[PDB]
Amino acid sequence: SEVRTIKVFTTVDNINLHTQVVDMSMTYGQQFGPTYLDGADVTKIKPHNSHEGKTFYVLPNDDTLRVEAFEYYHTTDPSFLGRYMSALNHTKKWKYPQVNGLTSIKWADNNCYLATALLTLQQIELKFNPPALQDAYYRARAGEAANFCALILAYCNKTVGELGDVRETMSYLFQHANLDSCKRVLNVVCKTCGQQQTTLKGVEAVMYMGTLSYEQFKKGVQIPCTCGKQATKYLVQQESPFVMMSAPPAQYELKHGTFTCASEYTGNYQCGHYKHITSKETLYCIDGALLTKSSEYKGPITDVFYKENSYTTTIK
Ligand SMILES: CC(=O)NCc1ccc(-c2cccc([C@@H](C)NC(=O)c3cc(NC4CNC4)ccc3C)c2)s1
Ligand SMILES: [Zn+2]
Repeated sequence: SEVRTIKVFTTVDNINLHTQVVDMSMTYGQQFGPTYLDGADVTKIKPHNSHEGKTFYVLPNDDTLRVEAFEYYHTTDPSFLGRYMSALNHTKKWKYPQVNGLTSIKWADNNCYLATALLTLQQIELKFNPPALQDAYYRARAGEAANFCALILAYCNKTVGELGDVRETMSYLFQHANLDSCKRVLNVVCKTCGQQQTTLKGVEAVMYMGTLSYEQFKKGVQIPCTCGKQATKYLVQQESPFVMMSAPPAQYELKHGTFTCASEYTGNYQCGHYKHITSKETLYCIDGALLTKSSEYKGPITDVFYKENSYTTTIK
């Protein structure tokens, strides 16, 4: 029969909108290629009357859109938008309650580790490079974290419903944050082999696997030396706003005011449950929407975060 149209906007970044005219007889797919509205796939759907003036997301099919996409997300992975939108379709349905003055996530689709990562980021000093993470993270801090979670999932190449590692998640995010000015100096000491000194910049300057205790890392930790005689690695100098100390879950006692926040993991490798412990006027345990408060804490801790500016050892 007749040809009806509506006006809509197409975007890759929801910053630069592009006025398009669509035909209400043809599917979005046929006219634009893959097309999303609020993360919902509409490729196979014909325009509705209500669609007038709404913003749709499309894949970058021309060079103008490729520049706009790369500038915003800092990636040229063709699958990225599809994944960002697939995630978003789920993450818009999650509830983000304000818990202890911080945005959490009400438990759903094994998001316990995203919730824990989100509560953590709010407590440490981080500047993201991708304008996509800068923007979503600002809105997350406000209670509006639907997009930030969908982006974490997209960057970390994760499915909705699949349980993630908080330390793997955080590493990925730190790869997309400005940490150029972060600097760590380690000394490794043997009885024979002598004192070797290394310097670590960026992600490797703020992350350590093998001890939870920041104080222990400064005193010294035992490591298997190449020679075969256990050597002592100790921290000589740290320049970072924070440090992340990680180790495989173990009964650990956390004391008020000796740490910033910690990741509790109960259960078995890849199928457990995450809780967030934070240190304020007392110890808070944030379990999605659920909050409890205690003087003391012992439990299976796997990540502890500490605030820092400049530490310099007095050793030697
Ligand atoms: C029987 C008993 O006493 N304890 C059981 C355990 C043995 C080992 C454990 C362990 C070891 C390391 C880390 C942990 C915790 C902190 N991490 C995860 O489980 C983990 C890992 C992955 N994906 C792998 C690819 N990137 C790592 C995905 C999701 C999760 C929750 C856990 S827990
Ligand atoms: Zn040695």
